[PDB]
Amino acid sequence: SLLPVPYTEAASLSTGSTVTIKGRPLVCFLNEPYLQVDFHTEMKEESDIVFHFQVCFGRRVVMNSREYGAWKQQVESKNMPFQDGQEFELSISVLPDKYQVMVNGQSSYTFDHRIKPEAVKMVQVWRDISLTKFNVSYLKR
Ligand SMILES: CCN1C(=O)C=CC1=O
Ligand SMILES: CCN1C(=O)C=CC1=O
Repeated sequence: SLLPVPYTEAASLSTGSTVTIKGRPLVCFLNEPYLQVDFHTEMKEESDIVFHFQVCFGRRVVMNSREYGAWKQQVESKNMPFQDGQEFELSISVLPDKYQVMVNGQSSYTFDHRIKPEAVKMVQVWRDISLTKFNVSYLKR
């Protein structure tokens, strides 16, 4: 809807930062839509990825990093709090030791830092969703 997808926004993250995304799947879970959020080290899409979050709605969630052009060890979770045909609010918080991902207010996934959050310069949100809101909190030093 409101925001274009793929959506790209230059960003800076540090401990205490929060990335909030509000959106909705474009098709029924039965047709398996995806959602992907990538934290890049450069403004270019072929750059390394500090945190890659991919949701196969109704199936699994996969998380990884791409360092020096190579994907590393994948982490998969079968935890699936997303609701079929519903709007969702995804919140990603930067803790000192890891990212904590909340879905509609409930802790659902965590991912220990492999590269310092300070290396992030861009965030891209894409795949089968409409995006109504995207916000990065620049509250802390
Ligand atoms: C929850 C029922 N539903 C779907 O499965 C896709 C759109 C919708 O409203
Ligand atoms: C290499 C494995 N992988 C992909 O191909 C996309 C995300 C991921 O972890």
